[PDB]
Amino acid sequence: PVERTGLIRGLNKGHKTTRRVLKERPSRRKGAQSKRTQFVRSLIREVAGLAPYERRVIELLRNGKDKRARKFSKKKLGTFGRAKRKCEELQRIIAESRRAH
Amino acid sequence: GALKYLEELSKKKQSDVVRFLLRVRCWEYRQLNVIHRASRPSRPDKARRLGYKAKQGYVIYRVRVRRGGRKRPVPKGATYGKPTNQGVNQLKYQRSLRATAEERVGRRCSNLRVLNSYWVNQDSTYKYYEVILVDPNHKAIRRDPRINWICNPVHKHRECRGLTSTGKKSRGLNKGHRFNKTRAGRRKTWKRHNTLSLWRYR
Amino acid sequence: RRLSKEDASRVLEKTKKRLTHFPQRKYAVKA
Amino acid sequence: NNHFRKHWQRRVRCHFDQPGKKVTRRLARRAKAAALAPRPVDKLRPIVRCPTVKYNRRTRLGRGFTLEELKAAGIPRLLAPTIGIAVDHRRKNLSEESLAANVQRLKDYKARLILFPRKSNKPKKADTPKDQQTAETTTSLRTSFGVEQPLAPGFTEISKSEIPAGIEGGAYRALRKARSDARLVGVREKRAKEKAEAEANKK
Amino acid sequence: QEKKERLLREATAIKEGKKKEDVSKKPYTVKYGLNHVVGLIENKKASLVLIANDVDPIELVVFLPALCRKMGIPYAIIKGKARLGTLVHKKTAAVVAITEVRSEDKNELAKLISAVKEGYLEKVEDTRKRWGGGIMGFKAQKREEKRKKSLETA
RNA sequence: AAAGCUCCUUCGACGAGUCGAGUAGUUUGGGAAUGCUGCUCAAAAUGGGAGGUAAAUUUCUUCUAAAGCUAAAUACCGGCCA
RNA sequence: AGGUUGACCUCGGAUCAGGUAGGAGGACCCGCUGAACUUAAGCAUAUCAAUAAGCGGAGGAAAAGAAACCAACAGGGAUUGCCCUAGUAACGGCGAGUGAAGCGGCAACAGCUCAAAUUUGAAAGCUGGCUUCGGCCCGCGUUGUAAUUUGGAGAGGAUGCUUU
Repeated sequence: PVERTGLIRGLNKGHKTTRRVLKERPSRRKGAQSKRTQFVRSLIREVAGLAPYERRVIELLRNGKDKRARKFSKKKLGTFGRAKRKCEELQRIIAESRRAH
Repeated sequence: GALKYLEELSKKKQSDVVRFLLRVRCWEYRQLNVIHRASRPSRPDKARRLGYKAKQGYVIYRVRVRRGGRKRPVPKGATYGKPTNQGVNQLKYQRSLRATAEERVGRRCSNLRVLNSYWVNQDSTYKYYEVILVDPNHKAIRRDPRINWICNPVHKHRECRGLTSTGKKSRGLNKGHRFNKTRAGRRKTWKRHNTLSLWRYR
Repeated sequence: RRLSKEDASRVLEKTKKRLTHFPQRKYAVKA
Repeated sequence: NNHFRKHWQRRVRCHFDQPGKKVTRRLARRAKAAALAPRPVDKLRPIVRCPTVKYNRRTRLGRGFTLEELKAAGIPRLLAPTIGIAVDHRRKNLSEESLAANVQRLKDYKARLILFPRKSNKPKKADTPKDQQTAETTTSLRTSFGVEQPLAPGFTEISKSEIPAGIEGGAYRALRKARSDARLVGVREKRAKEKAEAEANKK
Repeated sequence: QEKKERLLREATAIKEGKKKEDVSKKPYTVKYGLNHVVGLIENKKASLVLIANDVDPIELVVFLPALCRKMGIPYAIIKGKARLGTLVHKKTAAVVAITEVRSEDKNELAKLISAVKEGYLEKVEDTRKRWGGGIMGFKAQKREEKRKKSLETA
């Protein structure tokens, strides 16, 4: 951590203390991938396949219409960030299928 | 074990296998009675994470409720007061259909306690729920410290007072700035804010 | 209809272990 | 500005029971002290610094000691609430000074603690011996372990040869420069990035 | 009764100051229970898996052929959760697994595994990927046959 | 037999028609920033929520929802005793 | 004997064995539903009021509660209540009006249980019946009942002392 300047205003303001490095709390591990969860999600994806909107986005990405895919994914899911993450995941699925075939 | 796989598969509700199972089970539950007893949970992982155990004293009841909005039972569907700029087709019930289902199952089995409930199916007319109930008079329940809190008389009809999960959601019992009006109880908070307090040495 | 005293006083094994090894101690603090 | 347009007479709370409630509270405190004797009536609390820029000049009592403070004091987290120490698992030690202060607080409390054995006929080596069990005790940890110095001292004296030179240009100019730099941190970064890109393009 | 007798023998051995493993040998039993068998398949301890064909809800065992195919475990779908319950002293059993057998039955286990591999899995290798159902009723089938005959005649 | 303390390569499962989005009604000081419910869409894995002005990009800070229990300080035009 | 004999699953019957709910009370408490008089010159936003009436459900308290919190600090640390914040931030036809929260002082303080893991060298768990009170049976349950773990961590190792 950067040492504070000792002033009331400006960049890095505030009273100077000796900041410590904390061992990370186990409640902050949420979101990390684990081997069992990765394995189970991969098997369930193989068993269950895709949603119809996911098939539509995959077809748009295969046709190369990336702006169409992002707009349709935003309409289907709700938010721009979720649409972007879904488009990246489906592009990874398409790339894996292409490298398999 | 298998319940991790069941949770991951229950996430994929638009897949072919889950859609087929939902279709056939929706037909079967529509053929059955509006409230009826289920021999075992149809979603065992969901029931287990909501608190069901395969123990003498836990029962599962399935219930369907008519979905949509709420109608005010005025004659001819029209009010005789000041104009409202809306129709009775657009009134909204402040509790959930899940809560209505839990109330009706509790009235069907008034000797039991409603623990929780979960969605299982829906169509255009109905939403379908499964309610977990506990027998407070069964001694297998009464000897178990994880569950025998429900045998106390303060937990009579939690679904009627909004003490289940859907009731807590509807009452808005969460911490922070978005739930200022409701987190301690809305009417209680209103009474506290509208009480005139007069001290002796004022 | 009240729970019997034995059923009301039943505890889990983890709680029993914690109470066995770390109960509420008698103590005093000097001034 | 009179908010009397609701049915206010239904919700008037008078306080004629103020001395009676004080008497009831004192009776409850006496009963709790008699039930808890010879332990103190309250738990040991840490020293914390109040948040916000308005109140960070002052220290007060916190909820409970941290797990790091208990570990550095050598008190296990299961033993701590059974000998009159409050534990707070949410609070962290972002800086060394508060950690050191609360660790010293725990060590002073541990040095002043008298621990009676669970069985009188079979004492253990962690227990206080019977010859040392008799001493003049305290029953208010909020009093004997309060906040001794809640604010900084408002007045000290130094020699005239130890007067600091001060910040160059003056404190007012230093404050103005700090505010200006904070307001222009992004513009200067963008200008430097554009200049570096132009230098890379036309090197 | 067998467990009670074994515990009596172990208690006598403890009384005379011997370990329970001195009078108790290593057991070889059919492994059962869905979570237990799933963990055995995931750790590749199971040598053969038998899955009941009539599990309701079917989601409990719907992923199990894919799990066994991913972990390389020989499996077979078999008729009767009640039939497996007769094996494991229960009313029903969703799945059973053989991990290890005795040395006098190792050859029989290998022969059964090879027979399963050659006579069930290779025979259902192509039919397991096909869609099921889609069968018409008797009267609809007769109506469609009559319609096709009329279309062919005219 | 159970339990506590110290260290560590490693591992470290964490709640789905739910969150969220749109729309409608209602509600709120939160008629740009509130909550609840109905309908439609419908997630993710350092992910997700929040950070009271809409959005894209890059950071940061805080927690860890969708399961559950718990005394006291608080209320009391009902009942009982004073 | 196999056109038999059974094992399960689902669904029923019984004045079967043992249990449980209803109604009263409702001052206070948890929800649902829900006005108008009034105040705005009148008056469909608004105000009265998220009130009265109506409906459901509890207890000696109820509810809330151990952060998907507040913050932006040198950081606080479950919930409740008083004082203050504060008639402030903010909302509001044609304006009458409405209106919180964080911090801070105090009263009182208390913390925890599950699901997601294979006991797998042994369902170690439990209702009921009969008991000579030693137990023995009918069963529930592997589509999971005990032990273990709950993020503050934990699991696996290592290590040497303490604990009941």
